[PDB]
Amino acid sequence: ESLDRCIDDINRAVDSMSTLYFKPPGIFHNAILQGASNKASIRKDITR
Amino acid sequence: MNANKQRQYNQLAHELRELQTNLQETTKQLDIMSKQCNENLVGQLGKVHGSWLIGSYIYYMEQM
Repeated sequence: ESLDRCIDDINRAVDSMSTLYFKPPGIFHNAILQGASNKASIRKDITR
Repeated sequence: MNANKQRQYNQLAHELRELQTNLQETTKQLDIMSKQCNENLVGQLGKVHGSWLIGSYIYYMEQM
């Protein structure tokens, strides 16, 4: 019973791991990073 | 001495003393205004903001 409820706890925990969502980066993040990534990258971004 | 000119000169003296007091006040206000302009407008706000702007300009010009 207690072992079974701990099994249920582990299942709930791994489920909660699955549902976790880390926010993807936005707009100016990508803009400034690509405009500071590489010389070809900075030129392409300053063009874009 | 003409009494009319006497009263005219007395009025002139009173008005000039009033002028002197007003000019003293003007001098104080202009000193305060100069302090606010030179030390703050350009001395602190202008210098710091210009420094930031030129630094950013140099950074992003070298990153052309």
